[PDB]
Amino acid sequence: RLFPLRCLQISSFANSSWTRTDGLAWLGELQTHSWSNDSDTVRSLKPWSQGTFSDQQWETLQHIFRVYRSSFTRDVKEFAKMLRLSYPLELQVSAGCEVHPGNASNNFFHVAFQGKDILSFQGTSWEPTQEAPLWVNLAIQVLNQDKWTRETVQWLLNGTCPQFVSGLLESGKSELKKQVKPKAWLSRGPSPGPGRLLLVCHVSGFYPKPVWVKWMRGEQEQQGTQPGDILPNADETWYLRATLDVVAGEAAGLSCRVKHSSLEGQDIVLYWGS
Amino acid sequence: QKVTQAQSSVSMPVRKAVTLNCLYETSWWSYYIFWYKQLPSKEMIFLIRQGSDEQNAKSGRYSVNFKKAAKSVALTISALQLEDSAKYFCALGVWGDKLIFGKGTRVTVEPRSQPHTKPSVFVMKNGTNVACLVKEFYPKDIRINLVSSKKITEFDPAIVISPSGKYNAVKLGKYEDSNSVTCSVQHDNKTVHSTDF
Amino acid sequence: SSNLEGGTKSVTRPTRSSAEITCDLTVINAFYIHWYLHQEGKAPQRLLYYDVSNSKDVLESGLSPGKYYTHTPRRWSWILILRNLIENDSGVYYCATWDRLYYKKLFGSGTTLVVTDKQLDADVSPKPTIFLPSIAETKLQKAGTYLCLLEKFFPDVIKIHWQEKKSNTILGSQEGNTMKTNDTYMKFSWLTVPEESLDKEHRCIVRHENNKNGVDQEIIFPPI
Amino acid sequence: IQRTPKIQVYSRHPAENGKSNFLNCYVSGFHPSDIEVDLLKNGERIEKVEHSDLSFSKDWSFYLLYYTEFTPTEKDEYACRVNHVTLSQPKIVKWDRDM
Ligand SMILES: CCCCCCCC/C=C\CCCCCCCCCCCCCC(=O)N[C@@H](COP(=O)([O-])OCC[N+](C)(C)C)[C@H](O)/C=C\CCCCCCCCCCCCC
Ligand SMILES: *[C@@H]1O[C@H](CO)[C@@H](O[C@@H]2O[C@H](CO)[C@@H](O)[C@H](O)[C@H]2NC(C)=O)[C@H](O)[C@H]1NC(C)=O
Ligand SMILES: *[C@@H]1O[C@H](CO)[C@@H](O[C@@H]2O[C@H](CO)[C@@H](O)[C@H](O)[C@H]2NC(C)=O)[C@H](O)[C@H]1NC(C)=O
Ligand SMILES: *[C@@H]1O[C@H](CO)[C@@H](O)[C@H](O)[C@H]1NC(C)=O
Repeated sequence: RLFPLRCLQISSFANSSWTRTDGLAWLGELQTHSWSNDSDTVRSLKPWSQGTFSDQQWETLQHIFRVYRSSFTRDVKEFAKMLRLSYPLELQVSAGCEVHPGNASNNFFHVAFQGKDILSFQGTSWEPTQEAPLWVNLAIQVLNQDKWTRETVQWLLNGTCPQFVSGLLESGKSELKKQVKPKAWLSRGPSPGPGRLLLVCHVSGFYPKPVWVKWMRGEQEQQGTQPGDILPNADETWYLRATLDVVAGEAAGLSCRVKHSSLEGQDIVLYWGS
Repeated sequence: QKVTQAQSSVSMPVRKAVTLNCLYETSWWSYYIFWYKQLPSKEMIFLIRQGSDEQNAKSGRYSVNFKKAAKSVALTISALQLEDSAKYFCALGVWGDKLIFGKGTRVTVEPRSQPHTKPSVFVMKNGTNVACLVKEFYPKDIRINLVSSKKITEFDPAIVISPSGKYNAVKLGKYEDSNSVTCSVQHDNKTVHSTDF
Repeated sequence: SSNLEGGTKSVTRPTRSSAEITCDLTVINAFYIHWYLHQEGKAPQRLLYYDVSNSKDVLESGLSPGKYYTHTPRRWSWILILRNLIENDSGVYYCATWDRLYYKKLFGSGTTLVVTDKQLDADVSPKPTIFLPSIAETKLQKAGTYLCLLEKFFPDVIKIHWQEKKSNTILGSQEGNTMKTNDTYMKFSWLTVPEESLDKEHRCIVRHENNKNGVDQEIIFPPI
Repeated sequence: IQRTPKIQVYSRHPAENGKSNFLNCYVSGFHPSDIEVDLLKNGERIEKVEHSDLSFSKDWSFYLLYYTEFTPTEKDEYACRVNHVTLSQPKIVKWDRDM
């Protein structure tokens, strides 16, 4: 249960006369903020999304982000003109931090272009990604001439961000520690082959995300369990399906076991009987 | 092969670093020391492992101080949380065999300092049963009494830590005059009555 | 609820009888199942272990043979059986095993064995009593505290949590200590709900060994 | 560097005909962010369809969850339609209740 603060930006530049920047902020697995291009401010998704920041501190960050958005779009379009990059361009920003209790804090600011890392903020300066195109080196040089932006980003990453994470953890402690019980059910699946069965175990509605689901005979875990991806529900719960390829005779006495924090040490066990 | 934990009960505030002592007497060349946590519901949970071969190990907020010559394995928990309050056990054993446990040391994480908040007093009833509820108060020191002349049975008050960092309390009793039982609370050199609300 | 099994349990047995202790532990490839006993104020110690592949019991030195037996009712399921129960057999029994690479030794949830030959009432299930929130509380603090009091039950192992009807969310409740009522025990738990949930029906879920029909008890809390 | 989307369809609750439920279509692992997602009932678009905010994963690929409220019957067929620049042609993946 680690709760990193991830601020994500998705900027698309097509037609040179069409661009959009969208953003969101995640605390762990919960989306805490949304930033749409047609709105002037970042929108809070939770009653505790402001953390322990005062009203003025949050509005200060809002002004910072409006300037950041307009300046980023203009700087990217100027970069496209100075070098030979063809539109459309797909820039992504992943920035944020993680707080160790009482010891240290760490942060990151990674930029991707067409899905590939191109540069990052290290220490006090911009550094290009390993095996980066040659023109990115010219971009680093211009960015490193701007000491005010480097100072502001360093202030945000090393000072503002850890306090924001701490405030969000304290203020939204009730929702982060929330426990929602999953409901599970068994099913049949497309036959793998002749004389065989695909046992399916659905588990849906659990929060938080960590979960354990396996097919098994009593206490022995069937090492052939095929866990799928943990997929999101609209109400911020999760869904997971677990399957097992089995001889029809072996399906007798087999059960699906679910371990989740909401269960208070007990497990949900579903036996193959219907 | 003996394991001894000299400390019995240890208290510490939040966000600090507590240390539990463990002394082992063994003759094996290769062995392992495990630190486990036991919960009030009597559940054992693995925390850390430190064999006789590696250097000092850490995992998250759990670290271990290892000295072979003096046979000392001191567990260190950094930035204690309110859920750290539990009984920590030190065990010695070789792989695939038994563990030799110490008697365990109970660690109680005490809440951070809070401003003095006045209690709030309420009363709920069912038949002879009457309970007094005290919502928000700091410090934890508090006296509670229920006005009655025919008290059948009284039970020790339950004081718990609220999410806000202050304290909740409930005192339950049985009275023949339950329909007219009020509640009085002496906290922070002040007196609060259930009739005040 | 009907598909929940495992977790902390208690088994109450008289003297000169046998006790069954279940194992909720989970294994990948286990050659052995160790059985540990923990008594209050004493260090946990292993009593015996069970060879699964060859179905054998190896007891620690000093223990009389036949006292402890590991039984395999279903495939890859294990139960510890104690014969000739004495008062000193009381305590928490754990099943344990090493993981696949012998990194660590995982322990089960544990079962509290209570061996008493004392006379007890024919009904030692938790008796429920319901306390609606204070009216002054609803008027002033915009909240409501339900109180769920369970009395005259044995043994003292009992679990309480709170939910809402048509909801699987574990609500944040607070509980007092388990206190002694002559030869039985009692525990109470209160739940504070905001103004948005008085209108909902709530549930005090109580798990106890001697619940009627061996099922979790649901205590209703009507809306306000 | 371009990646084609993975599309997974599932219901919030087990399918019981006549009882309300939510149909989810999770589209992930695609690049660039330009995408068209529609939920189909018997081949026709459902009007009230909602989606979470566009996000992306550790590998920088984008993902989106679309969902709608529905009450299934025995004859109704549901599917998820996805269009993307890495696909010259729209993928319709039908919803299996008995997954
Ligand atoms: C960071 C976490 C803090 C807490 C978060 C709270 C809530 C989060 C809310 C919503 C989620 C949205 C997250 C989106 C990401 C946020 C990042 C914020 C950073 C703020 C910095 C403010 C400084 C400022 O605003 N910097 C601007 C100042 O402009 P200026 O012209 O005023 O500068 C003066 C100097 N000069 C000589 C005239 C230029 C700056 O120009 C913009 C953008 C540049 C950013 C560089 C990023 C790396 C380069 C990428 C593009 C080029 C490379 C490829 C080209 C093809
Ligand atoms: C994204 O938002 C920007 C504004 O932040 C829109 O673009 C500007 O819109 C104003 C409207 O008055 C015009 O005057 C500007 O010329 C546009 N300029 C810039 C600098 O981008 C943009 O259209 C939005 N994209 C959408 C809605 O898809
Ligand atoms: C006092 O507690 C009793 C139980 O001791 C409650 O009686 C139950 O009330 C519910 C409805 O709330 C009924 O469905 C049950 O059948 C009742 N049980 C019994 C044994 O009578 C009673 O409601 C409580 N009353 C108050 C005012 O708190
Ligand atoms: C507080 O204590 C002082 C003496 O220490 C006393 O004079 C005063 O009355 C007390 N306050 C009360 C009882 O409210």
